[PDB]
Amino acid sequence: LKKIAESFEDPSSIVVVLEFILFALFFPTEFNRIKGDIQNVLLLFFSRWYPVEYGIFVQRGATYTINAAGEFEFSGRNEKWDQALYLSEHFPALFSDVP
Amino acid sequence: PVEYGIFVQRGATYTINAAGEFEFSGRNEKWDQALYLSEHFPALFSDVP
Amino acid sequence: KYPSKAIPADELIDNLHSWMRSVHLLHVRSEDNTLRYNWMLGVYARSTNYTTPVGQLVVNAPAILNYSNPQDAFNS
Amino acid sequence: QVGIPKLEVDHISFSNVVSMMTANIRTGDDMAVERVNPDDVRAINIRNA
Amino acid sequence: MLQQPTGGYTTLEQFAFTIRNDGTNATPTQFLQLLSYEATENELVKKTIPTPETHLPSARNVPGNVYIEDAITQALFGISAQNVNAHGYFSRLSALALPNTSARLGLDGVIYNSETINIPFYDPAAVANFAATYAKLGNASTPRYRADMIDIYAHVGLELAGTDAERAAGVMPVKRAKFDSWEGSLISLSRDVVNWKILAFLIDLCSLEGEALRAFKTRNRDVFRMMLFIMSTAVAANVVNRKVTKRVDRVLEYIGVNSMRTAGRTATITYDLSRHEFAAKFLQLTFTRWNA
Amino acid sequence: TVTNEFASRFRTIVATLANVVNERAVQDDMQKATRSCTKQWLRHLETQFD
Ligand SMILES: Nc1nc2c(ncn2[C@@H]2O[C@H](COP(=O)(O)OP(=O)(O)OP(=O)(O)O)[C@@H](O)[C@H]2O)c(=O)[nH]1
Repeated sequence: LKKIAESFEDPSSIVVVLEFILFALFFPTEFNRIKGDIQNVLLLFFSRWYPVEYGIFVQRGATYTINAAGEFEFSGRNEKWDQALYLSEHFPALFSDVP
Repeated sequence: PVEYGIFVQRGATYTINAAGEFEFSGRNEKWDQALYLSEHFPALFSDVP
Repeated sequence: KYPSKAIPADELIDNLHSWMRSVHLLHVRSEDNTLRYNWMLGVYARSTNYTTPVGQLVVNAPAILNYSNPQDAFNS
Repeated sequence: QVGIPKLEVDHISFSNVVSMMTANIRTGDDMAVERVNPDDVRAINIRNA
Repeated sequence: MLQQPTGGYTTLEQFAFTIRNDGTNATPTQFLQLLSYEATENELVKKTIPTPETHLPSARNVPGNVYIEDAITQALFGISAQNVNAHGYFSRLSALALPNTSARLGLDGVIYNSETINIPFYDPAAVANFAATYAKLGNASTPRYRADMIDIYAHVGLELAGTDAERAAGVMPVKRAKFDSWEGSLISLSRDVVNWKILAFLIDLCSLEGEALRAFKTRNRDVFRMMLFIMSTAVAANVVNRKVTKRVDRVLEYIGVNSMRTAGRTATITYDLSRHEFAAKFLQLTFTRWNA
Repeated sequence: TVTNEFASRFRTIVATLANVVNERAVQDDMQKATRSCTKQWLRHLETQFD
């Protein structure tokens, strides 16, 4: 991802989030390739707009790794996601879709 | 300044509840006209003692 | 105002009373009996007038001040 | 047996391994970046770090 | 592949550990003989070591062959190493932790992703044992998993300076180690240890079991103590020399007390903060294996 | 013949987001303004997309 420097103070900052959503729609494949690096912007979003939910979400784990039997196992540990992880077993946790 | 402190501790605005009681924000915020169409009211004009 | 002699109880009571009326701590009341309100961070955020990042975090999401487990009050 | 370190003794050795960097390394080169200034000065926070 | 003997890999003459001393290749034990101790008023009392975490850090997709041995030995006794946690290639040890992995830990101390011709390597089962603990060196840096860098050193003291009685008691006076010494002795010792093939010692410490393991612990106690000595010099508050009738005695004070000091000095190899967390994690793991 | 499943999807997306911006607490008056303007611009993007 070409890095965005958004800090998400103004409501207008929602634009960047929408720009991701549209990108997730028009181009699901490429989005799936850059999704962790976009997760890094989404975390600065959630921490400013939903600090409580962000606290709980991150406390579960910033990332996960599916195993045999297909169950997810969240890291329990907040950390920035490098693209160096895309080839790894790790997944960005925002996209687990696990309630 | 004293009465103002006491006033604005109650809140800079309020909203009517579905039960019709007033509910003041408790926050000191500057008003904008974006709030005119909102649930919010300026608290100066509540006429609540 | 009283350099040499005790502040009369009338004036002390009335002044402390009106100043006490002026204070108000951001909070969200809740039904669960397990909650406690993080008085430290609440009054601290109030004192800085909600400018420091803890103050912002509190003025935006007052419910963050409620805590069941005492430690998680700050971890949040 | 491990070999005797060369600096440990008084003889002069005239053939020696030297580590060195291939063209792929390079050091001391100026490197380029993208600075991105904060969107608003008033949105910056200093304390509590 | 090298088959592991009835004893450890350390039984082989190929893996002998020998610091240079007095113009010869001294075994570490006959250097430890030179050591003497000035007891002081303080007491070291060893607390139980916390159990190392179950978690084994992910060995992230690295295409290349990591030189794990060199990294461990330089984070441990290196004269210039720093930011040992920054790259985080110690996690790579975890690739060996899986059953039936194609990875091999070579005698060179490299972790090949694939078995390869003309490169001898350790038996994969024993290496899986060794990785099953020492992959956790990969989380020496992560906040959830750092070792105590203060308490563990009391254990170091006991295993180094301790008499058999003080050792069985679990509590010894803080001691000031010393030895008649040559110029630049601590740097020469540490460089002579950085050359050691310590993975042999580690793999045998993890793989061997039963009486065969116990004979290892006695036979290689002095080796362990030598590594311990280099670490303890790395954390000693000061390393004075004493003149005494045209003979100089190096004196490090104190054994078993981490001073946390990070500023460099000519006398001994120095820990950055990262090397403090590294060595402390390494000690947690290595002692946790050592006592059983 | 008339409804587009894609555009309707985007409609629920901008509706969700409009609720998000609406629920946003703000303190500065200008932020209070850009809140409602953000809401209008979303509601216009919806029609572009349609
Ligand atoms: N600003 C602020 N400080 C607090 C609050 N509660 C405790 N402290 C401070 O926290 C410090 C340590 O807290 P404690 O361990 O509970 O109490 P203490 O160290 O024995 O100190 P004191 O009880 O105040 O004499 C004290 O110096 C208090 O001043 C609070 O609600 N707001």
